[PDB]
Amino acid sequence: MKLLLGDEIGQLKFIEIKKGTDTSNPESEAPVIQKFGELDREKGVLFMLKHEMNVFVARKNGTIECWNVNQEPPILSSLWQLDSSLLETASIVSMKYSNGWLMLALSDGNLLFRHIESSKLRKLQLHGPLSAVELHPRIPGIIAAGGKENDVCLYSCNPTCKSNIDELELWRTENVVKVFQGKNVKNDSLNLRVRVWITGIVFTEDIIDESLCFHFATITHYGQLRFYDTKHGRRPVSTFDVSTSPLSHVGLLPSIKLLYFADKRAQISIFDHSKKKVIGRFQGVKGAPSSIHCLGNVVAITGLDRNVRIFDADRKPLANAYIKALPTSIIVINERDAEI
Amino acid sequence: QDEVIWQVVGHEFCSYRIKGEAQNFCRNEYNVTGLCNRQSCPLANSRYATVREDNGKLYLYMKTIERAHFPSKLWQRIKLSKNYAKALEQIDQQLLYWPGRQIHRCKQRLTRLTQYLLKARRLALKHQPALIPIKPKQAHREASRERKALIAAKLEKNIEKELVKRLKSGVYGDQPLNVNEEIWNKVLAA
Amino acid sequence: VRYSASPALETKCAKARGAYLRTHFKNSREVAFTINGMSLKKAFIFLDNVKEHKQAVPFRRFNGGVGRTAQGKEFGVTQARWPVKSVKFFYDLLKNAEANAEAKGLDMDKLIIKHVQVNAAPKQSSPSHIEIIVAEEEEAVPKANDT
Amino acid sequence: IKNKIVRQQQYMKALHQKNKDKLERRKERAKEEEKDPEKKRLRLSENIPATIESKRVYDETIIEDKPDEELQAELKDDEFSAYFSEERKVPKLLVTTSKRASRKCYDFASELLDCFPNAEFRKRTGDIEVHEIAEAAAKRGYTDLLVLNEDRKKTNALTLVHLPNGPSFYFTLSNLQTAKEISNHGRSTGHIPELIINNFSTRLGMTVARAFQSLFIQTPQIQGRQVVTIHCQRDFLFFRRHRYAFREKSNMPDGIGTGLQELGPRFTMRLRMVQKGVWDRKEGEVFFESNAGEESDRRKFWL
Amino acid sequence: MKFSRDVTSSRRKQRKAHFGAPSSVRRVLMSAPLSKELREQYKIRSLPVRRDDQITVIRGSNKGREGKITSVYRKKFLLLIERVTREKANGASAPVGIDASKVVITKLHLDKDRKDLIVRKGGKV
Amino acid sequence: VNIIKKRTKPFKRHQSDRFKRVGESWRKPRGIDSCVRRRFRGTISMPKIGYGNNKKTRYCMPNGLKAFLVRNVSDVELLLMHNKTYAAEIAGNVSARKRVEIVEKARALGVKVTNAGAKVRSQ
RNA sequence: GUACGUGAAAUUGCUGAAAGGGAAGCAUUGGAAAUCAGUCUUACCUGGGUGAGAUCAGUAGUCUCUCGAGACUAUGCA
RNA sequence: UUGAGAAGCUCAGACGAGUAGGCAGGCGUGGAGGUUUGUGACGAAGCCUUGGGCGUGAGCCUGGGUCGAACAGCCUCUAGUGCAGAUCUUGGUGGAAGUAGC
RNA sequence: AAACUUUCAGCAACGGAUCUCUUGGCUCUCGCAUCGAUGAAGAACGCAGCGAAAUGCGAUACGUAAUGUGAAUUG
Repeated sequence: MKLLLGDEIGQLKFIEIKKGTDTSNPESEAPVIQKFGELDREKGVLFMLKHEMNVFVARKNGTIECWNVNQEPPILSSLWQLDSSLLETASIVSMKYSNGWLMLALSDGNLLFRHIESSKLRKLQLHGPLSAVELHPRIPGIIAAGGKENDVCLYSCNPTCKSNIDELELWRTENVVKVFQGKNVKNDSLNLRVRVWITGIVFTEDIIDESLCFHFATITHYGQLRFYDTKHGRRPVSTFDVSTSPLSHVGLLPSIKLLYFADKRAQISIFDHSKKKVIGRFQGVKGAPSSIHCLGNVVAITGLDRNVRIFDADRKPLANAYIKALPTSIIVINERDAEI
Repeated sequence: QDEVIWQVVGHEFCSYRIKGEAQNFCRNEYNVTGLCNRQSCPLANSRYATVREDNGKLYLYMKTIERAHFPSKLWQRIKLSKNYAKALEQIDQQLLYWPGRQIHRCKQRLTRLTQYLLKARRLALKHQPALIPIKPKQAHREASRERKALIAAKLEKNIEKELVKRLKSGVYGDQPLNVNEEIWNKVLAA
Repeated sequence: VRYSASPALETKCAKARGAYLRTHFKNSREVAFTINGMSLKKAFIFLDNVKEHKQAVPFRRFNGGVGRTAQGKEFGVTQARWPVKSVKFFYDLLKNAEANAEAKGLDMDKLIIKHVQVNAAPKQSSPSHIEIIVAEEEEAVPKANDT
Repeated sequence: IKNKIVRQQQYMKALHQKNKDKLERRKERAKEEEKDPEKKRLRLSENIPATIESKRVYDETIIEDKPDEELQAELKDDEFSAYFSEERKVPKLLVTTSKRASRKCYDFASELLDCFPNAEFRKRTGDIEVHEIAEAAAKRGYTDLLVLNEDRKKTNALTLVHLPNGPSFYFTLSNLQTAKEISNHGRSTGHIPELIINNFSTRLGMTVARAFQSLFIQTPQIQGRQVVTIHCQRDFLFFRRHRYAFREKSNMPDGIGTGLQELGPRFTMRLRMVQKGVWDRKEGEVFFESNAGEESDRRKFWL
Repeated sequence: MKFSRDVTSSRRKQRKAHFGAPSSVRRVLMSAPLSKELREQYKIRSLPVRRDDQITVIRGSNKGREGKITSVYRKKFLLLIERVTREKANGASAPVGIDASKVVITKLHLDKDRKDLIVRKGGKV
Repeated sequence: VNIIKKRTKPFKRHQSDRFKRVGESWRKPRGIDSCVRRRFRGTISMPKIGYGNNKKTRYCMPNGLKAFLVRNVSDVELLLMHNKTYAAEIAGNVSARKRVEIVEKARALGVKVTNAGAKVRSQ
């Protein structure tokens, strides 16, 4: 399988791992890599969104760029640079793409929306501290906010859209309005406030204004995955104690029509949204996963045990490698093995 | 139908009784004092009134003769307000003209159920250590493999093997101060 | 095997043992409690004198009818004898007491006998169990000046 | 055989043949090796005794001594840099204790402070938590922060954090001995001691072992000739502080072999949890958690 | 419960007729469950174990190791599978006894006898 | 009321210190030849009803709370109204997990668990 | 480790600490040494301000029971 | 004012050796029915303990170590149900003693 | 003072109790009627590939034939 990697010290590891490759097993074949990139700490990797084939790898010093992996080896296509004032106090917590637009949202509500090819940028300002934002993949130009003591609220550039909007109209600071703001669940079983700390937002509408009744589910640092709705109201439609370690990553498995999650202690486990229970866990991981990317019938978990697994829809471990460094994000390129 | 169900269950055998040594205790969920007394047992006493929490909010459970033969519908319920002076004034207005002994119990089991929530809430908000279990199978394995791994390192021997190598390589000034005058010349010979 | 002595560390010590030794129990003991606490090579020069009647070993506890000798006063004991069979067995053990540090690679000329043990055995006479501990003398480093 | 008397007579005679032909295998071997010591060699080069260190599980993160750049690019720029770079920050230790600790926890908390100069002792009083301690201790020029955590008047665990964001390590002390209990002990002095660290083949071995280099002063006085050891062996971190004196020893080939005298303490740790970031036992992200079921193999090591 | 006066419920009588059964009874006591893919094409819940079957191990420490049965050891009540071998100190390998109730049969060694048992016992080929 | 004991040294059957066949639990002597039965002075004493303790401060620990064997998590619940006159002694065969949940709930009821610290090392 | 599940007592040897002037043994009251436990950890209680909501709404709905009694889902949190 | 297990609660006086003997209440052991939404591989029973606790006592509860598959409280039924002793039965081990002696 | 004796504790021996089991016993019940000159019960000897207080067998000897099951035996 073709899959690209990048660690906290900036360098890019480009792996050609295949099925049956357990690097702990001496009788298995060795990993095939073509490593490059900067070896310094300051250009350390944070995120690897996947434009249709171009990887857009950001960095801690703000060197967000465009890497095309069609060429062997990948060669830098284009490069962006951000001002150092947005690096002084703020830190980068997200980067997502939908309809020729690229956010680079920061940890104080600064929303640097950069266009891909037209390069006309639009910055936005929001409420208190952020920890995760996301774009509605189906309807263009809908944002979701979230952070500690900043519960989920849906700022939207165009509230109606009705199918799509022209790109240059998108994300003007005059038209972004919150069409949804969350309302907390009731008090606890001892009459204590359910403190809110949103850590990740995923839009569940695939697996459950034209095209209303937005459906999404969020995770919390306190360990309670919560689903949501708009037609039902502003309270969460369901609350579960899926784990107790702070939940770090949430996402979809589009081939099972099902939604997984993860945590700090590597309880990466799929979750039945229909039977309201956890169905299966990704076993073998011993260490905090840093990022997980999914594509089709396979997933890749990169963890602070310095490994990259390949699990599937049926949580069967395919490939297991070692990567010599502390990774930060993993991206899957080819679902097929090395011989295809 | 009351002394019948006390000379059977109070003196022969009741499945809730606990033979203590200075007392006897009742394991019923609708006991107001916890003990298996005559004026306390919820089976003999056929008009009763208890207070017992259920998921944060304290309730009041009451029974009568005229619902005794309907075990599903036997106990009714009233939810007691958060204000402690309101709850006492709501026990009395529901338990009116009941004996003074019984209403005494409910108010005492309201003082005792509020102190449980006013404590377990503060107790839950403090940061307190983690009671984790010890395991005899995995502390007899450690003690077994320790002494097998302590003597399997020649702990003292590998210290001195490199200690001279730390000397002989010369990490200290040529003539150091931790060595006597004679055997350093052997290192010069080395 | 789990031995009876807190000493015999891996560092500067070695052990041997001998089980089901068809000798007497009240005769190897008084030998054992004499050789105890001594250096190793001296004990060899010691016990060979017992083999040639040059030195007798005192009989302290099991002193039944042991006639007085002239050399029992080297330790102050009235009665002593020259057992030869029991000290033949100890020589077999102390060879293994050497040849175990000879395989562990110790220093042989600072080697004392640290703990000698003599027990009983399942009767068939009065057989014996013996285990021995030989250890280096645990030297002392001079203190650094002042602070 | 369902009998017991037959079963240990049929075995006594079976063993006494297996104890006979083994001598008959070695007696005929005994005569040809003193005619030809060259067959003695091959066998010795063939049948070396196999031991656990030689029959490990093959773990691919055993870092060879060949310097590969991606290693030294990492650990020259980590948070342990100040105690490894040219600045040579003398680390100032803070040794607190578990809450409401006892007398038998406090006489051990003086034996570690014998090992560690540039180390204060501050008994934990009242209601304060470790995460609030670390941020309150970094602002006063402290580097690491140990916590002795007794229970029922015996010390069982030890956690050290790294300030203000460094990796936090939760060992458990075991086989605890004081300085009085050891036979032939010694007095310690004010000299800053010397370090040795051995057998940390794993990469995680060179993450803990740097956090053990981080507690000691980066250049010690040599007048005291005091040495402190952190010897990993089958994933146990043996701690033994010694005082040495070089003297002639003919057995070891250089002829000069020192003689050690222990000072105390004598404790021995496992490794349970490692958290990048200050140690919060419930609000933390786990760098490495100890699997108490995958350590059954005595040939599997993680340190 | 059992309602026959010609079956025994005592542990004494049942635990004697097991451990001292002859080597023809010791065959049908060593049977294996069929896989979920064979349970629907033969309509048979379980087969007695032959040599040279194609099994997978579900329970035990040898979980999931697939193989073929080398020597069905009817005496000590255990199968012996290919290449699942605990080592020995001397240098040779030893066979690990996997219980015949733990394995799951994935491909039968179909013969004239088995087929004439399959086609009548609830299924077909 | 301050607890008090009329005796602190238990009674010890006669000549159960010399012989190892004779156990130390008390057995009243049965022979009129006995020195002890006739109660000669200098010999050991005997269990009598005189050494009975106060009928209110009986069965009490030196603190003042009587004991109570709690062998599961719903045996400490009865002690909700009796937290100032009973101490929840956990039974011995209770596992080292079911034990750590009685402690966390008895602590909410303010009940003294006497041996909550067993098998439970805290971190 | 086939002297093989657990491995009591008598009984034997070593080590540590004591005691012993032709009797110990035990009982009572205390000294010296060793060591153990005790919740004492902290909790408690009292105003204002800030925020959260619920048993509050000069509030709208569902279900099970019996007008209202509980469980709820909204929306405000006056 | 709640102290109604009326088989409970409460107040006040006198009394206290005890043989043959008479009466009463309890403790413990193996099995049986009922009961504890009973305990148990995160370690049941046992065993050891210079640990703590209760009862006047028979006894019981418990901490630590050991250990490895079962076990207990309550109400009843049942008995091959309690040991210091019988020149007691079987087994094990001592002093006499390395003496008598070959 | 050391030794010796005694006492306490730890360790090592001895020893095989306790605990747990249980292809054994003991007791009650139910069905059935079947040894021998056509050589019985019992005895001796032999027979196994490697067998030794045991089993099976009779020179067709740790058994053949016939049927049935269906691919083992085992150190």
